[PDB]
Amino acid sequence: APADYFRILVQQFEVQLQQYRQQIEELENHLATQANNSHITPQDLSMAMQKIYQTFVALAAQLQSIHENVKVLKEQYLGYRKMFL
Amino acid sequence: APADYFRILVQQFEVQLQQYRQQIEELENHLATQANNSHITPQDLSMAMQKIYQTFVALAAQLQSIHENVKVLKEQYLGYRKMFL
Amino acid sequence: APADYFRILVQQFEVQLQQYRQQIEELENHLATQANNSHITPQDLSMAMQKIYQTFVALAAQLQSIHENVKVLKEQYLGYRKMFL
Amino acid sequence: APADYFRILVQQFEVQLQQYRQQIEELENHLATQANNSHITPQDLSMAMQKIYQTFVALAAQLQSIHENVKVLKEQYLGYRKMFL
Repeated sequence: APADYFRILVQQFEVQLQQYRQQIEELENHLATQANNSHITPQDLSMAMQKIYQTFVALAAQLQSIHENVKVLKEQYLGYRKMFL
Repeated sequence: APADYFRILVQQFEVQLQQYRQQIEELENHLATQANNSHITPQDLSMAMQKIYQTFVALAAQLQSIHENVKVLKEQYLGYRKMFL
Repeated sequence: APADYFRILVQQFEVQLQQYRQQIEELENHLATQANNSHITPQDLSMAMQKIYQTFVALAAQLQSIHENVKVLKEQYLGYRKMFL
Repeated sequence: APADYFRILVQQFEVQLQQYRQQIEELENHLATQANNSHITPQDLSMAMQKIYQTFVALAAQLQSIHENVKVLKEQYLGYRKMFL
């Protein structure tokens, strides 16, 4: 600590960004499937866009949590700097 | 004529989702290198999160445009469907 | 029927290429964490390289499998064209 | 230090693996493109496979170059080991 703490926060950011990326990839491939199995439809397009917004809301929650943690770290360092002047 | 338009709307959605995934892939690959040579800093994490939000706001604009186009196609679809029924 | 057979061969190719990507991407994600928070013995670099080669040999077996099927399809196409001329 | 050199070797591996993934992804999107346009053809499948083999041979060359460097590093450590006995 505290570099260990931040190292965990960074590991979390990366891993979350990967999961998200692969959720998007799953969509791209789901469409690539129903592009040569049966031309894509409006219904498909709408549920897809819907899955995009949804999965991003999830990602954003994750990023917000990470943001809170780093903000705490910043406030701690701050206090130290306020004492030292 | 309709199927063609929507075919182009589908092509747009896919290629937009591709570009998006590429930008995110760049971010990740940038953190995987800027963490190997030296150590990622809270500044990097912050700017990365920021670029994610910006990148999604862009993608979202693209998606809304596509959504308007399909909505129009739906308006016409109902234009006929209402007369014949 | 010929178009259908080939259609299946085509989505088999794409999907095999997808899974191949996932295997790689995964290998990279394992390095973007186990090497950015800690160090990594060269023999782990060797293990990764070895997983690359093995994963490719698998992919190549898949590709040759589908290649045989298109080759047969070509032989049939050829038989028809030859009788006709 | 030998850690700096090997650190560069690791950065090379990762970056070459990302590049590789990008070439495969590009080719993988190219098929998604020429699927919604017309229909993927045996010509396409053939050239695509050829692209896979060709791109992997390049990747393997890169990996071989890396392997020789780590090999040298190992022989060096070895020379030290034989002295210490």
